[PDB]
Amino acid sequence: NFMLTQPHSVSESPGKTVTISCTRSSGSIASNYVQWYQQRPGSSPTTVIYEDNQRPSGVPDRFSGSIDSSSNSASLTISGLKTEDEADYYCQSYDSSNQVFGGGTKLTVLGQPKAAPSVTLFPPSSEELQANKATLVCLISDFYPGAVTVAWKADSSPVKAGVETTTPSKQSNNKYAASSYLSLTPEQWKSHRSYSCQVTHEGSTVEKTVAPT
Amino acid sequence: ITNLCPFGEVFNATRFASVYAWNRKRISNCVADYSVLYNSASFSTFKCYGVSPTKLNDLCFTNVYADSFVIRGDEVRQIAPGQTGKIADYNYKLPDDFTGCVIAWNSNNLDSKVGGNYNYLYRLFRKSNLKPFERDISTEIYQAGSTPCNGVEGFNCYFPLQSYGFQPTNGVGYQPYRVVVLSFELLHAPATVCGPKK
Amino acid sequence: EVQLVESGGGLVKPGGSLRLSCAASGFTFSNAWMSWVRQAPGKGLEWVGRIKSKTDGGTTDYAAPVKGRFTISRDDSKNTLYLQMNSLKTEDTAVYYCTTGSETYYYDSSGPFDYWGQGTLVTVSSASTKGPSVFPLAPSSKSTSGGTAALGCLVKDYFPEPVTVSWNSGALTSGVHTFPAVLQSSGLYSLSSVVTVPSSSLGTQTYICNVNHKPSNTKVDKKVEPK
Amino acid sequence: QVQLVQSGAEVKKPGASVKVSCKASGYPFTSYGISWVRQAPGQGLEWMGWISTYNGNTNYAQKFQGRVTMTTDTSTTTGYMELRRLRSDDTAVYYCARDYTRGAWFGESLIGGFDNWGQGTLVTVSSASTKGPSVFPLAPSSGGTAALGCLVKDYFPEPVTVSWNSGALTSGVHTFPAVLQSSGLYSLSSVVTVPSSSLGTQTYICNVNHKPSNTKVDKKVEPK
Amino acid sequence: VQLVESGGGLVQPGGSLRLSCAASGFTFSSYDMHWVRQTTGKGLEWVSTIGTAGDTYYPDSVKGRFTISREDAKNSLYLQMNSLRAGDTAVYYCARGDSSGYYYYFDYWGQGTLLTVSSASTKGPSVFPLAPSSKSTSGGTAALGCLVKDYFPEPVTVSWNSGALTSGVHTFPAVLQSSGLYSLSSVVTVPSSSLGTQTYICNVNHKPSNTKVDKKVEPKSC
Amino acid sequence: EIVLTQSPGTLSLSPGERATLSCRASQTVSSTSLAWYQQKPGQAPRLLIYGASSRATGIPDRFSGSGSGTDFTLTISRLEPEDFAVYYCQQHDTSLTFGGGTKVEIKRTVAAPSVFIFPPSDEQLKSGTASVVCLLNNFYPREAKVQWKVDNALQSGNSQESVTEQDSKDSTYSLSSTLTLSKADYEKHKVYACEVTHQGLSSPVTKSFNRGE
Amino acid sequence: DIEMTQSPSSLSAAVGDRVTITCRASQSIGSYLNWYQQKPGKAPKLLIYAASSLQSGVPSRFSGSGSGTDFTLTISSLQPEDFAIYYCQQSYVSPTYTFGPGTKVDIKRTVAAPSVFIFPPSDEQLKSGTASVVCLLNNFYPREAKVQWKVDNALQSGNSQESVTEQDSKDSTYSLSSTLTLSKADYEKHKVYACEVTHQGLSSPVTKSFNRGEC
Ligand SMILES: *[C@@H]1O[C@H](CO)[C@@H](O)[C@H](O)[C@H]1NC(C)=O
Repeated sequence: NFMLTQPHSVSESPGKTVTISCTRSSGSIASNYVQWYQQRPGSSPTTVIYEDNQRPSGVPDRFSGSIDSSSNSASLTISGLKTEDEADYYCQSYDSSNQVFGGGTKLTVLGQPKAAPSVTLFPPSSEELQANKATLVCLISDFYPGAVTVAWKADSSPVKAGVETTTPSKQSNNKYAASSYLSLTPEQWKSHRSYSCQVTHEGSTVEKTVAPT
Repeated sequence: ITNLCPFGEVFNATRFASVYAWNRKRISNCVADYSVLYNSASFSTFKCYGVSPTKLNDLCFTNVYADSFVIRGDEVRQIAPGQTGKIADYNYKLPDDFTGCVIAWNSNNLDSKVGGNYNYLYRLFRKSNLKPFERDISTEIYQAGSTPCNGVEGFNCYFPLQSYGFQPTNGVGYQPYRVVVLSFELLHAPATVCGPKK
Repeated sequence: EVQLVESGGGLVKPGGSLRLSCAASGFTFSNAWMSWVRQAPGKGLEWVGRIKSKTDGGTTDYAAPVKGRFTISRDDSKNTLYLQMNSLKTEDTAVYYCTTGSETYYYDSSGPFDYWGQGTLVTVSSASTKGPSVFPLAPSSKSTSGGTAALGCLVKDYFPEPVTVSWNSGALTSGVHTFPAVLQSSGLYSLSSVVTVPSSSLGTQTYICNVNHKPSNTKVDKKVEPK
Repeated sequence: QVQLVQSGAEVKKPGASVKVSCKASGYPFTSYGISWVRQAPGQGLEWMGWISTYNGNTNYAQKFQGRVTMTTDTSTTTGYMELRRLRSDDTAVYYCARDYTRGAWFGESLIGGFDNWGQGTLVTVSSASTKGPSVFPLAPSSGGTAALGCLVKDYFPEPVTVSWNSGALTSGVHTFPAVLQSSGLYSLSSVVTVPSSSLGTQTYICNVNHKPSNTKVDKKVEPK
Repeated sequence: VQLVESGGGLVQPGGSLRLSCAASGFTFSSYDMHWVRQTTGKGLEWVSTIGTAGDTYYPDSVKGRFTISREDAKNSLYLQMNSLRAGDTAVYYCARGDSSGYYYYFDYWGQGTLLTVSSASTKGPSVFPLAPSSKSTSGGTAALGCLVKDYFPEPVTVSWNSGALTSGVHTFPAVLQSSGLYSLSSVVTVPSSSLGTQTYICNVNHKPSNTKVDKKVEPKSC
Repeated sequence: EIVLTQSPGTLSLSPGERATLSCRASQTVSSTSLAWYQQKPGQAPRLLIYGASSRATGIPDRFSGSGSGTDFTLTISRLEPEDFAVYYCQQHDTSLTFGGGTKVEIKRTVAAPSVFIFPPSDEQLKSGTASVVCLLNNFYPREAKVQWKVDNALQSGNSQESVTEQDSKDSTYSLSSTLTLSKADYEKHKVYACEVTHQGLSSPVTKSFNRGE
Repeated sequence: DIEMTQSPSSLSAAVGDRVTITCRASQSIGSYLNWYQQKPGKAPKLLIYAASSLQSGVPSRFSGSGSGTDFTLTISSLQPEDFAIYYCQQSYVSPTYTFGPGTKVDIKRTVAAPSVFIFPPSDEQLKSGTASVVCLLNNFYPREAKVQWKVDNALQSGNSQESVTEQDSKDSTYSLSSTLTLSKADYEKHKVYACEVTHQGLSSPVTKSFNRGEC
């Protein structure tokens, strides 16, 4: 019946405080109870607020809900920010005949140690060249923050065709990983003396190079 | 002559009022038995204000008012002197000097229903709190913002009443409770309502 | 203690049909309202529909994009929830969770969503299943035969997700990393697994990656030798 | 302890009136309503209405509007139901009952019912005049067990009473409920199963009495 | 008007007991009656009321665990007590209820009876004379007393010469000893010239063991 | 009004069996506003149940009310021999209405009617009226088909039937079918018969006479 | 459900002082406020009902006032017998009648030196193998006294326990018992038994002593 409007993302340093809003599009926010949920990547959600400002047993008091009738909005205030708060947050409420979620708010903790990428590069395999293909495989790991650029070379020329490259993903050790794949023909791999994978991170650059051997 | 006070016709009533439109039954010129009110197995709440419950048999009153309505178990704690919250503030206010008793029981078996009992209402908004025993039954669209509502709903313009979601599966606090409030009056007039003369 | 487990979900074509099931445990399933909630890739939570308790009248409510297309039902005898899904679309591509809350906090056949399962993936695409090619990423024949080397497997041109990879039939776990897949312009996925190993072992130890693509039943053991 | 006691039976012609009483006892009169119900012979309960013992307020079923008038005296603690403009479809057993379906003070719906009832008052409405039964033998004829009887015809009002052999014969006896004939007069039969071996040696006699007319007819029943 | 409590003593955790209160010098059946308790440090708690109309009242600390009753034909009040916890250890008073119109109050209280909820056994005291001597004497006055030792639980009670001596009497609060048993002393200052002419006896009473000891304290001549 | 259908109208159960009587409303009745009544043979009715479920004072615990909305049920956990009676439901949700009623009767074994026939007495014929009686003596169940035939012509309109209550000894019924004619219409014909069909009979038992033999 | 508070918690005043005690209800209770007096080992006595109405046979020096949230008990001139804990009680909300935590009134006496006495064990206790040596500080003020047991002039520790009275209702002094306890064998291993008292009413620590067998 109604919809719930959230800010797409919010971002703040450890030990500070953030607020996430949840604006009801139609009818009073206070008509029915508003809940909030926490979801970490590769996990199901969990209740963090119920009934506007109640907490389920085991949730830290750091997390607190509220309602403003003026801006027709629920809110979730999160205080003393911790590395574990790095999660996606949702509000939900209901009508007698439908349950309604908010669009989501991505939380990130602006203050964790910088880490340069561990980079590895593999050449096309004999089996893949016998299958009349070639893939240069560049693997990028253990970096923070989770933002990198990757730029291939054929001896010195910047390669742009045949490149397929991942948006980075968070590893088990809070750092990030990414994959980059330069597709070639078996002859392109051998017309050049060498191919390199260059990775740029916080302005610094890390390189591996390989040749037909 | 010595007609009994009709407390049965408020406790034993089939259907109760919505709390925004609370019912008031006036009682006069009768002999009261309070024995029906003692040792009550069904009453989740029996509390008295300005009188001892024992002493109801010892006393006489000019009028007695039996007010009656349904609310949640959670909200019965608002039906008292010096209370605030949506029910105390916008539906049924008792004064701070109240002489009377407040009585309540769970009624999930009378007032919940398959497909829900959305028929019991509460006032969600008012421009001020209620005065004690003020009864507001206005259905005027509550203006919450700077923009006039011109009598219709929309952005910051909401219906002033909300239905209770009395589904049978409601948790104990969230179930309907029947509430009866016995206001005891004493005035200049001969005290028409007395306990048992024996 | 409370546990929810979804079943069904996979690759299906537009206009097609599926049925999801969810087994429930550790609470009064009879007393519970139950709802399905779905999550589209890289996006938020959408409520699909609700079924109230038998005690409430057992009726079902539905969101706008799925009404007259999906149907929720329950077998209380098997403490099981269902979602029938017909006339499927690209937009129905999501992880589907079964959900409810604690009996303590119920109002209007609703409350907090305290309880979620694992979630089953539904992929609605005109594309058919494609099994991967598995190629050995041989250790770079330099270093020195006293240090560390790295070797791997390329799992290439497959659809849909997921791929699973292990080393030496599960006997090699330390120093193993398996990277997120790239979704290629071709609509196919390519993924890499890598492990760090003693150089001095490369002439005497057998290194094998084991690959498992359940959407095709493609299972491939690939030996990773030196050059 | 609680009791309701109603007026005795009344016979009436059409157009006339009847005033059934309901003397209440053993409860606080002015705390409960009085509901009134009637039952036509051999069928169900027709509700007539309700009255407050406290404030005289009434409710009547549509069928009785402008014919019924209920009243309560609080001094003798007695309810009454007066019914005027009588006719054949007013022939019924009328009951009063102590009411907890509606409040006597505030006239609102209650969790309860018609809890204590009166013994009932039979009222019969007919053009017919008091007549004793024409008694006719139902003769047996010619293996081991036979049956014989008396037709007890064209009497008004109810009832007749019939023994066999001055009460000495009771086993195997059946008396049937009376049928009202189109003539406005009642008719029934009394019958008895008897040993055939002793048909021509035992005396059989039906002992008809019609208390409303003081008619007595001991009709002998033999073969022909 | 008087009220007198009885049935106080030692009870085991999870256990049960019935307190009793006798009323005198008023028409008992005309008045509301109450039980109120005092823990050593947690203040005063109302625990039950019984009115004149068979009407009974309890707080949720007590609901279903205790049960109040009156025998008007015996001018007497009771509290049945079940599922007794360490935290029910208190002095239990009975009190009369009365009211100046609307304004309700507890106009008369009894002396209280002590209930101890602990997993121990009761023991009667030993009573030893603290005999008066020159070492007990100053300015025409002498101190004498009774040491009441090694009992459990409280209360011990002491009076002198059947209660006929109360001036100059000091009875000390009980010391819990390292043995888990209690001890106290009762002492009295008397004229030193009264010794050997007057007799002095400490009348000791311990309800939790039914021990009563009338210990004569003989004077020393030195 | 709200109309109350009871079913079945007659309910044949054994002594000691559990009686279960249906009352069903044309609308959803307030669960606070339904009542049930017992009417024993030759007595005024007594309240059994109020508020759909609460038994009245002095009603034995074998009686119980149940159900809600449209569908309500009176359980008698055991039929004691005193409970072979008529039962009514009632509502005061909307105006006040009684149910059609349900008789409970002793579930007997089948019993064949001892069929007898009786001509009009000459004392009756002198008056200008003639009554012919057919007696179905000591039978069960109640349902029998009594065809009056006169010179092979089937009779209708000119007959009335009367039936006993269930006999206190053998728990069986008995029935008097009665044909009535003028003296002239009785004398117009020769052969008089009642054909009885009933469950206890392997074929219809006809009893007959010739007028004047 | 109307928690009740009192101020001050504890008070010390002279004989003659106007002592004023306050009570606050967590809700308005109109005039439904009662006041009680309790003394050590006694039944609470009702002093005041309806915030101000004095109970029958209460000294007219007791008075009470206030309405709504805030209430007073005033003793117009404190007397030695007024040593007590004073409690307020709401009578507005029933049956759950709530009491305030109380206010103790100690008497600020003038100094009194302890009349100090020592007792040997009884011959009965010594036959039961035990020796409780008792020391009595009778009618002293203030309550702060240091007692010291000595045996053959050797300082004693851990083998003595003490009990002090509450304040006296007439002279407003205190008394203190100190009790050394020994085995018959430890009692018989020594000659001299002494109790030394240090108190601000004594120009120097006062010893009382006996020789084991003197009397
Ligand atoms: C209402 O009536 C019932 C009987 O139907 C009776 O038991 C009860 O005492 C009454 N209750 C009150 C509070 O009057």
